[PDB]
Amino acid sequence: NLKLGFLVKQPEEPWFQTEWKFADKAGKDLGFEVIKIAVPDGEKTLNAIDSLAASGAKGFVICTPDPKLGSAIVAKARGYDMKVIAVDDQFVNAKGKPMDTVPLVMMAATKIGERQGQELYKEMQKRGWDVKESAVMAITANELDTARRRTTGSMDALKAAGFPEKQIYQVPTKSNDIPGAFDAANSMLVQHPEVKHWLIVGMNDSTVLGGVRATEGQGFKAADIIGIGINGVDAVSELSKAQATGFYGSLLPSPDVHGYKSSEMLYNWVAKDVEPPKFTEVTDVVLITRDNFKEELEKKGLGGK
Ligand SMILES: C[C@H]1O[C@H](O)[C@H](O)[C@@H](O)[C@H]1O
Repeated sequence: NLKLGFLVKQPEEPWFQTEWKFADKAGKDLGFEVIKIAVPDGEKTLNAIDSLAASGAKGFVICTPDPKLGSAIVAKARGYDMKVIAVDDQFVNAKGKPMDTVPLVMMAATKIGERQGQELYKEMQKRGWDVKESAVMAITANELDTARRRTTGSMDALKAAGFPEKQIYQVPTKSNDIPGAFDAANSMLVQHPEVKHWLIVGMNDSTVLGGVRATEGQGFKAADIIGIGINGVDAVSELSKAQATGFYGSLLPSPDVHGYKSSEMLYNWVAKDVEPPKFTEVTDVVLITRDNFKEELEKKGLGGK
């Protein structure tokens, strides 16, 4: 044999490499081979399905590079008698409305974004920054629902703790990566010279990291910057550095659970026509910082660091 695909939009992120590793484990346990394909754009996405069909795969797990390709992915898979489960990014129709009929495995995005804002606030308090010279830089990808629900949950948590609404600045990024976030943050930074300390809000580690690299390029030292990412496994190189930076820590969800559990449920669907729940929300989360990242990853089975 049974072949299943595991398609991810960004193979460069440790987040997806970890889903790939745990899907392989599910394969070993249940007796199936996992075909690992990178689908960074819509065209590679449709061509990879064709490719899956030529290898005899019976279904695939996918994290789409664009939620709007949902209809087409479903259409091509139905054509090849393949089942599909989405992992992390939900499929939406042309109008941006959720395609509720494709089983989805994903993190509790709002809750994790809210924890990000609660932890930003906490560290800010511990540093004693004066709120009057502080501000939040929120790097958003609003067209991606999962991303939007994390950055909105984070801004909402900050506003709820008392961070002044008018000191929250949003800036859209063109790409969910360091270069995109960098660009975005750099453009906001020169517009606010009055700010002496920044909170950086981003849906994932790469976005917060681009934001931190920009603050360093504008003269901010690490004590005046607080950024907390989301993914965990993606921030290990940052947290491993000799010196501390404005990247304080990351919220470690469960990519191991997403890789193994979406592969297992696919397998059960394809091999026993056992229908997966439509929605699996994983609430797992732990704050990893320079002080505990090695222990927390080893405790989750993601050894090395
Ligand atoms: C949970 C995942 O959500 C999206 O797909 C992000 O782009 C990934 O980096 C990861 O944070």
